[PDB]
Amino acid sequence: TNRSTVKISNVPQTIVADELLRFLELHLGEDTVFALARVQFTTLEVKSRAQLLSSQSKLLFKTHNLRLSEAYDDIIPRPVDPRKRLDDIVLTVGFPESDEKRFCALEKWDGVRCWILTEKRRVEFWVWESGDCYKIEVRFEDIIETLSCCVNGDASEIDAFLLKLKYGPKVFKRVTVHIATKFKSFCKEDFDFMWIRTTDFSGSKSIGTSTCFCLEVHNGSTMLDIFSGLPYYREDTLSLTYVDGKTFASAAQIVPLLNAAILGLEFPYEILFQLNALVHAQKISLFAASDMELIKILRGMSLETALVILKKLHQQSSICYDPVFFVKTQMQSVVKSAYKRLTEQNIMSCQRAYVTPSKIYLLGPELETANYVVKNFAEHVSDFMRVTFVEEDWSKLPANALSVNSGFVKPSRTNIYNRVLSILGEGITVGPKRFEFLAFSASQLRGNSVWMFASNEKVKAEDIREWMGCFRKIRSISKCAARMGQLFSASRQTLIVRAQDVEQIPDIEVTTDGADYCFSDGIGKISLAFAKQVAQKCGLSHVPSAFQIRYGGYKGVIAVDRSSFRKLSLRDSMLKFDSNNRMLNVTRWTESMPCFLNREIICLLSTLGIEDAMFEAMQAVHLSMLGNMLEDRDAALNVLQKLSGENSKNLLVKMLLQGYAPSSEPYLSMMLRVHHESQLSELKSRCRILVPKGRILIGCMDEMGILEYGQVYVRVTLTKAELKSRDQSYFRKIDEETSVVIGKVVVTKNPCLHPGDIRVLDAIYEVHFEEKGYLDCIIFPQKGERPHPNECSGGDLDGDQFFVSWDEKIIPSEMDPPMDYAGSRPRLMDHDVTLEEIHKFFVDYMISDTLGVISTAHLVHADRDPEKARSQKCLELANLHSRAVDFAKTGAPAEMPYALKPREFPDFLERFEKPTYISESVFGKLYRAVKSSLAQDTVAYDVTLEEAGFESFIETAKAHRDMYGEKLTSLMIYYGAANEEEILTGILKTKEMYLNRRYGDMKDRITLSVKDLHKEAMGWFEKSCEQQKKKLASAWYYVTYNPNHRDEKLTFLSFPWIVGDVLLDIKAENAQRQ
Ligand SMILES: [Mg+2]
Repeated sequence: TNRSTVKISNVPQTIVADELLRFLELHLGEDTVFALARVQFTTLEVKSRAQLLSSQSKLLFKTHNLRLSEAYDDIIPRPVDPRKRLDDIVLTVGFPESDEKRFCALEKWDGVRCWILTEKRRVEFWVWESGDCYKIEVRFEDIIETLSCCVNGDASEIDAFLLKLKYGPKVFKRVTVHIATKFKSFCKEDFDFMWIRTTDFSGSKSIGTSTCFCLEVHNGSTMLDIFSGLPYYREDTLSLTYVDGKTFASAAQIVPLLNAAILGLEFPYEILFQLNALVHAQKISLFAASDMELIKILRGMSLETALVILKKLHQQSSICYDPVFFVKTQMQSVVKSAYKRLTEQNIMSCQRAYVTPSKIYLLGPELETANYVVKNFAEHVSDFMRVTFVEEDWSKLPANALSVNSGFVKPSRTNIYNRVLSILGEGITVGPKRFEFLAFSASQLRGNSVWMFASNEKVKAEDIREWMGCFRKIRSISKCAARMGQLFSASRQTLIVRAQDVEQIPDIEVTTDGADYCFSDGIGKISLAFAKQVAQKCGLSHVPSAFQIRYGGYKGVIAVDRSSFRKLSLRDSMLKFDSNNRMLNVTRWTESMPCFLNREIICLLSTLGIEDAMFEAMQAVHLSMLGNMLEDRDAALNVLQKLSGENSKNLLVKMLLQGYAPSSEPYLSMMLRVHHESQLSELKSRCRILVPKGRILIGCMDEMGILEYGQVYVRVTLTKAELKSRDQSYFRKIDEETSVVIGKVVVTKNPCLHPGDIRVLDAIYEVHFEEKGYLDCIIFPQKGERPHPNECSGGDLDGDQFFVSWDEKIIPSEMDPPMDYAGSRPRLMDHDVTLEEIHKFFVDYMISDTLGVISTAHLVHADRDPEKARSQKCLELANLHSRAVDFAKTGAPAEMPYALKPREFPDFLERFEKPTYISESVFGKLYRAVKSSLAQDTVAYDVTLEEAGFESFIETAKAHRDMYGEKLTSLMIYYGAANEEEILTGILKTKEMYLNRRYGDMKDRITLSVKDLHKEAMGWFEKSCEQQKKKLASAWYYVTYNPNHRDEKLTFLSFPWIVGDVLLDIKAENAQRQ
């Protein structure tokens, strides 16, 4: 259980490893030590002797006794069991070749060293091909099936062991250190060198192509090993014969899992995009689809039937070894909106890919939200391809994989980085279509994902870059990335603006304290008429006070000024790039966003001097709200409406506002329980402890010079809770639904890492409120020593959302001096920017450590210091986070030093695979309070007679369930695993990747949204419309099918919910008569 490694107690600084072994000779057996305050022994049997002798205190060195402390991690991972460290055995890789018994031996390796580590979920194979020792770490979770095979004749039936893998292994390499090996405080088996993640070492590239591992164990008496530790072991044995897999060798490092060029004119959009996807998903083996018989059969029939049958094949769980038989069964005995829907529903049928470190995993055409480039190029939607780089497990690609990071002396990019660069340059070659790099978005860059486009005959892969307005005369990499990503972020197209309508005004600057500072970085002003026009254009009945635009090549948030008459009044400080597209791209406007704390904000507030036990009251209110949602109607407009982003448009809001209790309708109860679990998990992970007073407002300013330094104007549309109890010491009446904050206000940005970004400004009143009309927006001052948005980390008014809360409970008494926040030098290079440069920028971001790890390092280092956030390590982490944020402007990757690495994590963070310590120091009580809170009927008549009491008896709901309920079941079988019949962006219990949740939920959300819309489209098509005999009849039929016939083989509970708006409206109308 200790892996033969025991941590030592306090030791003298002049401890000698060599003398320790000689002393250990007089203390234990001969050569019983494996590595050398931690000491690792050769066997676990002598550990008990060592542990017992430690209590006797016999060992001593230089008048300082040494004790065996609690068990820690092994110095070098070797399995305690001698028989678990198999040595000098043979490994083969391939696929079962359509028969479960013919292993396609892609490559044979002899001398493989197998280490079946049991305490840690990992299986290690060491391959010494050529002169490099390349480790193969299978990992327990990867294994989908382990089998005892019979490679030889019937004698010695258990002669080989076969491991069916799904995600593929992690391949490493050994590099010389050329440094001293002792360093006082020491292995004995020459375990030098380090593991750098590397692409497949096989020339034929078998490891990528292969989906199974067969181990040729010398003896069959290894039943003790290869057991329930190795997942999915069935006692049934199978006789395995080897074949020749030389026809599957591929020398192209790109896409090492695709077929060959043995196809005449087969359509790739319906076969190659599906057959290869099936191979990657392991529904059919590579030979099962590369055989000429299946290819010819698939070419035989039309593309629609082929796509349907291949989708049905993908719906299967286990491997379909003989797809020819399946296709014959579903074709001979077949029993037998639009592609250009981007302009109508903005949903893409993207051919997303997952380029792992040593493989390719296409996920077929999955429906997702569209974007501007494909919105225009919808004629060639099948040609686009979203390529995401992952880590052989669909998780975030570690910075250790793409770079050595930390004694290294100089960062040397690993072979995975070169593979990423080559696969970006040469491109993905899926048959006839060869996908080339086009561009990426900012969030797309965060997602480790790239957009690729193939050189089509009508449109070339280079012409799209010409159309998008990038890579023509761009001088810096940062502005090239900004231009590439500006038109990819989700934005809606407003009205077109005249070129002469925009009227530039001088940028407001102060230039004090040495560093140059600009007050209005991205603050423009709209005329009232144009503001109204863009209000209808966006879809708002009122006039928002500020709009975050992307009009032209200039990005920023532009307010509404009733005094000015200029149409747009563009700013010169908005300098991003130059473009001729004079169309406003409004992304977000000013909402009264309900406020919610983050862990970094809590840490900074506690550091500044806010009582730690004072946040616990706000979380107590939060958990009182959360615990009374499955039993009380108070959740109707308190949890779903406020804590979750659901607005009044949600069906649950309708059916709770005027409907029954949370425990009445089983569908309502299940949805509210889903929300309960989601909110509890969020609060436990991300301490979104809602502050009732205060909001996250969009940073703006008033161009009229009244507001002074330390003064802010904040107007908020009061919530219902604040409307019921208004007129406090912090609010001042302005209208029936609005009030201006008068008390102290604390302001910080969303990251809020460095202690001092917390600026407790003064909220004041201006007589010119009717002159300006600023609403739901934080008005920063125009004059002063330093711009207030610059104080909040390195923020600026480019559309930033600034934290505000008026509670004296959490307001600091004092400020800490903020950082300089020096601007990023553009560094306009003469060499222009090429595709290779932006590819290098992408790979450099791959190397750069993400903001999440820096934030969690700051949090972990902030709980064990006399000063919570003012610690020196916290300051270095804050500066490094500033550098990482500025990386989008300066091509300098952010590598976190190993000194700031979190060696052990608190219990608030569920980092189970790491040392864990209780965090009773600083806001650690929040996690355990959340844990304590967490660890504490026929309705057919009501659904039908109270809303559609007329006897419909349409009975079309049975047919709908036969096609829409079956569709929901198929959609759930595609990705879901639980009984969530109406997921609606619900968090599935299974988390294969995690680390991707938004992308993973989007696949479930978009499919559920489309299916409900498809059911609504099916419902509308089946509806004959007055809609009394059609809509009410359909609602009543759905209610009868779901609620009255729940015992039937449907188990939907949500088919009436798709049309639930009509049912709820009818119930509300008929509440008078009942
Ligand atoms: Mg910004």
